[PDB]
Amino acid sequence: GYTEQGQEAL
Amino acid sequence: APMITCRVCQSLINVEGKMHQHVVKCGVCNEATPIKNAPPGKKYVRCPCNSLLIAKVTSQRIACPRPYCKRIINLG
Amino acid sequence: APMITCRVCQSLINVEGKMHQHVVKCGVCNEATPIKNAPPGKKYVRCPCNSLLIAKVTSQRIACPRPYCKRIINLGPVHPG
Ligand SMILES: [Zn+2]
Ligand SMILES: [Zn+2]
Ligand SMILES: [Zn+2]
Ligand SMILES: [Zn+2]
Repeated sequence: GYTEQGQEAL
Repeated sequence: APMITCRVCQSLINVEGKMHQHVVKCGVCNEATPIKNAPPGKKYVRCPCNSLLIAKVTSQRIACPRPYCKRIINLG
Repeated sequence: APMITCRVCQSLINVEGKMHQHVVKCGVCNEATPIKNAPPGKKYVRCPCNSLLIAKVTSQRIACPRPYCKRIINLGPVHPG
């Protein structure tokens, strides 16, 4: 239930 | 020419020689669509801005990195 | 709400918060309409089946990828071989 910096799959 | 359908603009994407990849890029909308399940411990997350993100399974919230977006995506 | 009229099916396409996109998809006919200029060196072509295609500006011909269509589109005249 944490928050993360999104990483582009590209 | 093997084709899959873009999840964003529904244009066809040619996946010849790319079937080893997890995701492929659309030449029309420039966004990515998966052709395989996400790797173990990860999960795909589609932002409302259309970006395909890859998150950890332990994440409930994902911040989009797109500079015009920066949405916080709540997954549950 | 900003709207455009789909040239394929005449339904309205809501483009609120979508002006960052290269194309928008009609929610009715599911064909794509470009809202930005094609990338440099490129041009858009609409197949007679209504598929949006992308070609190099130098291309004389392009093929539609839809398996039920597969039209070859001649974009201009050629020199003899
Ligand atoms: Zn696309
Ligand atoms: Zn986003
Ligand atoms: Zn339409
Ligand atoms: Zn066609």
